[PDB]
Amino acid sequence: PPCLDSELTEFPLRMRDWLKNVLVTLYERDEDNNLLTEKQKLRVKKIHENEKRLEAGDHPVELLARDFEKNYNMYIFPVHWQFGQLDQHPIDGYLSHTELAPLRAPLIPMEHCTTRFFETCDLDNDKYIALDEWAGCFGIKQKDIDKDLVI
Ligand SMILES: [Ca+2]
Ligand SMILES: [Ca+2]
Ligand SMILES: [Ca+2]
Repeated sequence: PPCLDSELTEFPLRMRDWLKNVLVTLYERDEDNNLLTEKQKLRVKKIHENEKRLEAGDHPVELLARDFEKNYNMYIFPVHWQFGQLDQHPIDGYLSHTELAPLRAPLIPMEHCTTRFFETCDLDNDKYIALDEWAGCFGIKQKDIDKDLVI
């Protein structure tokens, strides 16, 4: 199904919240780093223990927007971690259309908007998504982009 502009506007808010929450479940499911490496796990623990963390639930988009404003800091790692997970074939700091396939799966919220959203983040039109085009699209500030959280 086609992706309305009205839907496209919510996509990043929905996607960002989803990443934050999926990363939290991995932290809980992990047994002896079978799911997260020690470094990644330690970063997620801080998010999981945060008293102000917005729990998963059905939240109107304006509440999601407010939490990103107030708790911007807990979204930095989730956004980077996801890029690192997809950049694999080959690992080069860019995401091709093929590497984006997992985000086009039925269980992704608004997955019919994925391709249209990414065309939007591709500022230089090379059909690949660089880390900075990725982070920027998800609202991460320029000063917070850090290739080291992608490892
Ligand atoms: Ca790549
Ligand atoms: Ca879906
Ligand atoms: Ca590009």
